[PDB]
Amino acid sequence: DNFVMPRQRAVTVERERQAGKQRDAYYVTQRVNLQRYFANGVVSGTYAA
Amino acid sequence: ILTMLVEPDAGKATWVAASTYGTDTTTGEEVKGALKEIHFSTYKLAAKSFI
Repeated sequence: DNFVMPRQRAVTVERERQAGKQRDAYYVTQRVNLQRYFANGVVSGTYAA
Repeated sequence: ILTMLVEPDAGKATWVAASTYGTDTTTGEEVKGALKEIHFSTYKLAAKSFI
């Protein structure tokens, strides 16, 4: 419950006909992060050192 | 004067190769051209006789 994925853009795909390079370029971009509402919340484990 | 326009001579396309498929050279090289002009004008012949 402490973690939320702040969004802003979803995966969005855009095609640019590059033309010059004959290429067609597809760009998929998304803005998203993982943030914790509060600082505590996750404890991880580790193999020993 | 008369100044007709003369089309320029032909360019050549560039045969791009296989590496240059995604690069900006995949479109070859510019077939630049420029018209050239010819100028037509007349000089004069005259003569006279009196009787």
